Amino acid sequence: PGGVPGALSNQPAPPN
Amino acid sequence: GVPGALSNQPAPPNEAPIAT
Amino acid sequence: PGGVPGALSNQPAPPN
Amino acid sequence: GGVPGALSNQPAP
Amino acid sequence: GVPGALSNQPAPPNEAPIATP
Amino acid sequence: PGGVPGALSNQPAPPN
Amino acid sequence: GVPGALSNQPAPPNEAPIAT
Amino acid sequence: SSLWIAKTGLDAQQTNMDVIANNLANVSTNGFKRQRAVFEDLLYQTIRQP
Amino acid sequence: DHAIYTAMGAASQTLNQQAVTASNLANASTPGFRAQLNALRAVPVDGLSLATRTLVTASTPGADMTPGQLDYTSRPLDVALQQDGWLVVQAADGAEGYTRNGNIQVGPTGQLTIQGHPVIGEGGPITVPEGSEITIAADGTISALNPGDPPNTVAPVGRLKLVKAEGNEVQRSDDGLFRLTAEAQAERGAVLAADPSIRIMSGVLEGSNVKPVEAMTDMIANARRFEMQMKVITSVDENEGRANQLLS
Amino acid sequence: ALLNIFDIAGSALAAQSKRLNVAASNLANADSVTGPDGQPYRAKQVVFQVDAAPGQATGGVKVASVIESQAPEKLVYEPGNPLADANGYVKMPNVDVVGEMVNTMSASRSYQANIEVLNTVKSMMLKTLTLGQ
Amino acid sequence: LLNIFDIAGSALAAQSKRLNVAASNLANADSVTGPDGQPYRAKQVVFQVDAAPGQATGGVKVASVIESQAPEKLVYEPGNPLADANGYVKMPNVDVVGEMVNTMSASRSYQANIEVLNTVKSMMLKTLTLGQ
Amino acid sequence: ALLNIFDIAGSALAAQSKRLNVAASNLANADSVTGPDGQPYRAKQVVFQVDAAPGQATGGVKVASVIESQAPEKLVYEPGNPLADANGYVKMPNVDVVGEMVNTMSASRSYQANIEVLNTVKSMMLKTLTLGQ
Amino acid sequence: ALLNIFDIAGSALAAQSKRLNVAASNLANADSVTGPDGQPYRAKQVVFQVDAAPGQATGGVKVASVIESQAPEKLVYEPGNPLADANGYVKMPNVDVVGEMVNTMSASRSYQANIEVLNTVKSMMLKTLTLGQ
Repeated sequence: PGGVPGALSNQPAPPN
Repeated sequence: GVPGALSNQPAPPNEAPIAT
Repeated sequence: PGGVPGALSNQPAPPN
Repeated sequence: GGVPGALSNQPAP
Repeated sequence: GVPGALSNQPAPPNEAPIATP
Repeated sequence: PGGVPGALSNQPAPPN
Repeated sequence: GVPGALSNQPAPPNEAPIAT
Repeated sequence: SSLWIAKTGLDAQQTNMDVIANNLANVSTNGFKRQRAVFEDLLYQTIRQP
Repeated sequence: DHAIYTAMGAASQTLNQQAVTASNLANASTPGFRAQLNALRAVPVDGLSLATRTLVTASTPGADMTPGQLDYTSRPLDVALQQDGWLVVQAADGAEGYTRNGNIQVGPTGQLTIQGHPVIGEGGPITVPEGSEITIAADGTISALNPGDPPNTVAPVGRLKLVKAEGNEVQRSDDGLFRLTAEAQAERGAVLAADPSIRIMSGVLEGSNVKPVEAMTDMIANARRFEMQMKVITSVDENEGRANQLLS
Repeated sequence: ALLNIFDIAGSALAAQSKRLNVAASNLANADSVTGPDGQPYRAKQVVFQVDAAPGQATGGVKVASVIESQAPEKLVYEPGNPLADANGYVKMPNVDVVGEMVNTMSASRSYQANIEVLNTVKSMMLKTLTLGQ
Repeated sequence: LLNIFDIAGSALAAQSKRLNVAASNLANADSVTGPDGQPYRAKQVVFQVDAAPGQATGGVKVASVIESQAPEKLVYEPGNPLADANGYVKMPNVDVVGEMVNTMSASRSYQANIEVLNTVKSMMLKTLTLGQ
Repeated sequence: ALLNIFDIAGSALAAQSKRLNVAASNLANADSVTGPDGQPYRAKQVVFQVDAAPGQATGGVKVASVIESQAPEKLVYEPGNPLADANGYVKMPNVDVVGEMVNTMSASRSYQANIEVLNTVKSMMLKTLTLGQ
Repeated sequence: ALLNIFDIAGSALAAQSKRLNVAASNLANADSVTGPDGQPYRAKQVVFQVDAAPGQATGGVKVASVIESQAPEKLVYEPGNPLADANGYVKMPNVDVVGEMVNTMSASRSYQANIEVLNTVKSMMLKTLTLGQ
């Protein structure tokens, strides 16, 4: 589907 | 209710208190 | 019952 | 009435 | 009377002396 | 017959 | 004539000499 | 606004500076009692009660 | 269209916080002063359907009770209290108030005052005999010696009322005096009895306790937050214009 | 019944103009100290109501009355100014400049929206007048 | 092209909601408490495709608003009533740069969608005069 | 003559200009010993009144007159000066420096705020006239 | 009526440009010693007049002349300079630095005001051609 748009998604995150 | 839809009942008065 | 538009009615009012 | 509009001619005539 | 009004008379000259005459 | 504008005519000088 | 008018004759050349 | 508050602060410190300058100018005067300036905050404004 | 009002509330409360900080800084030389704390509370607007708008309200949660630095003045009447200790004065409106200002003065009639407020001792305001030399002991005891009269004629006259109260039990009144909160008044009584465990130093005056580092950091933060809110206001102001002017 | 839009949007335009005028009057007197009667200037604000007579479903908007804003008067310590208090507390208006600027911007935007409504409504009335022709 | 009107309106609503969330987060960068005494946890909208009867392409709907799971910042103020047994007050995890960029991008998307809606409405208006 | 908003904001601009002029004149004469007649310079103050043309509704700002401050004139012991009194104290003006800089800053920011109000209103003014055509 | 405004504002722009050039010339040669001949640099000032070619009193501004100020020439004691007079003094110009910088800034601001006037009236004269069409 989709998730948080903008800053939170286009930022590297720990794998999970 | 889905936002932008139509309902026959009015929305309740909203309030933003500072201290519960 | 309407009221004052804009700044006065969109700032957190006193409790009572 | 008591308040003239912003787009009205100067209340002071 | 009020600053910015209309009058039929020119304003007097703006003299500013340094000493009392 | 207007004179010099600006600095010279806005300084206190004795009449001559 | 007037500083910004129209004339039929070119303006004389202007030169700036160091000393006269 | 905060402009008036800080201007009152500046005026108080200048006053204190003038008091100190007066005290230091009268070092050699015979029988001089030093002047000490104390300050008080003006009325507090309550906007909304707890 | 209503995010402009959220940002405007944030900017106005930033102005209020800056006013509080400037008022605190203006009293860096006020004797026995307690700085006013500031905190931005967040008020979430209730309603439907997706709760997104939360506004900002500035608040002053009590004051700061950290003691300041004591200036040693060779005068017997300037006194300084222990940490979390208060001198009692009769307030402006015939009531009771608490303070840290130990700059006790005397009048021609001999009554003790603080900022013009008479000091309250065991049995009502303390009055010293006219034109006497006064010494204050380390537990509130007051001794008076008449000028030129056997120094063997020094006798105590009264005792100052020194109380103990924390920040939670103390709220600042509009006249600069501190009083009991209602929740503290319900437990500790209307009038606080004297606390005998408090030592008082004579000859030292307590100054203000405003911290310059916190004030400067707060001013920088207020400036930056205000700029961010102005940017939000400007961004909202262009979009609405375009929208209406075009979708008409 | 597209003619009633004329009345609705005209009332809205007049009310928003009055609100903008009141906000500008408050802003221009933020630094005032005295009134015509010697009283300090009190910040004023309009009250918006639905311009609906009893039994009317939905109307435009109307300005009921102009009321003094509820806020503490700004106290200034200047016991040298000829106008003062018992303790030298000059009373200055309680105008919140940010609020007035935001109010001016909001009034202008709502005004422009109502103008667009009026324009498109007039275009539709002309097109309706060109129904069969 | 009325479905285009539905699409553009839903997308305008979604971008306005994101802008409002970002503005509320920016307001509360320094907030220390709420009404209940809990810290303000930054909000984030969730976008989802609104194509319930329109196969895999449709408008965007805001499914929910969720508190961000980034760890709360901690400030050592042992005198604060909200301080725990360790003396740490929880302050929000709002990233200023992220919120500013979110506001700017949401504004640009809002304007793009408005232009799309205007072009579509003009195309419909010209379609209304077919054959004449 | 002027539209109501134009008159209010222009009066605000003129009043702020007068206040700035008074502040500048005070800052210039901070060290003046004598005037043209032999009397010390006295710091000038400008008093803002609300020009409430209607009854208590709105109005711009007017300036009734420029008053002369009543504060203890600064005394400097210079017995050799011809303007020294019997005791020998020449009179220096009561112009405070910090207050005048604060006044200049405040007048400038009020001036700019009123300018922004006029600039904001202007677009709505020009867009009103497209309603008929 | 409105086409004359182009001539008026263009005359104003030319006059302010001339004043700015004179100010720049004064600043450039504040420390100058001699000209092409042996005479010092006398500071220049333009003369503004009201240019009304017809009889209707008012109009634009015109620069009647450029004059050299008759203020006393500064004298510096330099007897080894061949330019010195019998007493060994050299005539250095009487340029008022602060006055000329203020003249530069004021001329710039008046220049922009006339530019804004020209832009506005050009827009109005473009819009009047649309009249009823």
